Amino acid sequence: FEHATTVPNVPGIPYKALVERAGYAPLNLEITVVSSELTPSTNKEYVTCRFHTVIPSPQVKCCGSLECKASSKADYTCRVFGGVYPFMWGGAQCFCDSENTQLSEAYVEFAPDCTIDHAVALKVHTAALKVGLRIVYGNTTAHLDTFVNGVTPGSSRDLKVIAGPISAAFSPFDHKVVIRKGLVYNYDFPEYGAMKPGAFGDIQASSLDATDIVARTDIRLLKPSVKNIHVPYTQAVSGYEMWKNNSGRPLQETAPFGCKIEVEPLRASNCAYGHIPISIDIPDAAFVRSSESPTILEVSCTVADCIYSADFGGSLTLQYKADREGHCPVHSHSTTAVLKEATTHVTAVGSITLHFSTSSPQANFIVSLCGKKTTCNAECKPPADHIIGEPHKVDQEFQAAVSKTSWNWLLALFGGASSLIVVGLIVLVCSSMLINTRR
Amino acid sequence: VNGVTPGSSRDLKVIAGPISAAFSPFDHKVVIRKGLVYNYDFPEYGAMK
Amino acid sequence: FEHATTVPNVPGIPYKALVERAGYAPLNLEITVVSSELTPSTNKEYVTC
Amino acid sequence: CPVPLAHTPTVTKWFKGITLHLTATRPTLLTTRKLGLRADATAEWITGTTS
Repeated sequence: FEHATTVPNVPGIPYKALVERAGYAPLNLEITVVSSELTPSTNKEYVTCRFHTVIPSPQVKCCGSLECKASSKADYTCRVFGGVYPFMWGGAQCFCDSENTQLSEAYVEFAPDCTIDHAVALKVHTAALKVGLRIVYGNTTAHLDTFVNGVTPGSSRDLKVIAGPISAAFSPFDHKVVIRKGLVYNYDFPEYGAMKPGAFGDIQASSLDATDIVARTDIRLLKPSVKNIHVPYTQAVSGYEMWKNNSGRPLQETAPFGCKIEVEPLRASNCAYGHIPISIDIPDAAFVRSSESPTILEVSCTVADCIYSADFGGSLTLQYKADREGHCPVHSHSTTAVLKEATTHVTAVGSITLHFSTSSPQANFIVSLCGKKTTCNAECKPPADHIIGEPHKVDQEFQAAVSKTSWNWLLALFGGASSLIVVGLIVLVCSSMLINTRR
Repeated sequence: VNGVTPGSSRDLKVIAGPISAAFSPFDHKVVIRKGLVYNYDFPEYGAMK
Repeated sequence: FEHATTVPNVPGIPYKALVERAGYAPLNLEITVVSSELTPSTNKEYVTC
Repeated sequence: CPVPLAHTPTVTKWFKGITLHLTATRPTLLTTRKLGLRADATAEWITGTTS
């Protein structure tokens, strides 16, 4: 027998479910999202960093011109200049005057430090969610990691757990992303070969050690002017460093849904978004026969003063009549309320008590013990503390957000208006017939 | 072919694109074997059947 | 002068165009896709055998 | 490398809103984001003592 249920994709929340393989007594089930690892499919578009403009010592010729032989070096943009007649510490380095020419050669390579602070550009594709789940069912419990796609059985032990697809698909990464020093930024980096001066990606390569370096930097060289040999040149400020100054805020400080962001590999962790469909073919050896399990002849729900809040601010007490002592399962059949406990040692006759948490101001949640069901009913008061260090353990719905008495009032108002217009209709019809019968 | 990349060669700087169609031969899922390639809905990583 | 023209995206086929600039005699401009390399980005999902 | 830890901000709790009292003699980065459908993320370098 396989049970199935939706589970809130909220890390650390011990969401509970009750299985009802009726040939056996109910069994308590908890589906707890220990962690999530939404991993995007990505590739290294290119590495980038602060380029280093190597200006290899210029080639000089003392009796003729020099060809600007092109090179595969990145942003290779060498120029030949006449009338150079350059000096050096000792003196002039050429024979003639105007007949000498000079070739100034410059290109760019990754600065030595780039090995560490290099911005790996990555394209991002629809991330497949993976979650580490801790599952407990009766005294048996197991922990597992299932990729939430809805097809793979990320089974562990005997649990044939299957998860997904997500109720709502969400990826915190934009179509384009960049990683720096373990920080990560959503950013429309220029594609491979799209280098532009003074901007991110001015220098790029398949990998930092690779020779396949391409660059656009507006590097240009001026005609040598000073008496001493020199190669005055200018360039846009290193686009990587320019972006560094104006990087904005990294995604680790900006991703929604509370996603933590981890690098190596890029992934979103412990993110809390939507619901995870779950099915679990629990080993039926885990059930106990309904006749061998305890069962309760009668039970009633008396709920004490309860607070609706994220924590277990509610408390209730259940009287029971039971055939035999043992450990009955206990669970909430109503989505608006969840109990802290999941099982209770129960005697032949006595009073159980349970701590519970709910978001609805009313307590009309059907608590169940050993499968018997009782409607709890009471007003829960608003919480005295505005903030707590724990997420709300349950969602809320408008059908349950309206309070019992407030709901009664609102419906009484609409009932009044509807009944009044009904009276209008009735009197119109009646008066018409009263007149026309004798007209 | 993005519409920006200057394929500058000698004195000829040139830009090209975008392409008149968003076509691609490769389907979303492909598998390579011995240099052959097949578009095929393979199961994702961690999915084994 | 940034001339602009469409080109039939056909390898080998030599698309011939003519640029017409006020002060100058027209200039023959033949543009040919000698090669093309439609390469999609891809990532290794897994190996199998 | 060691980094300092400014005196933990004294929180104040009120209706759907929290007040952070902060104290750092040197520029310190504060970042806040809602865990909802939208991040509404914001970042601010606080200095001295402020709320």
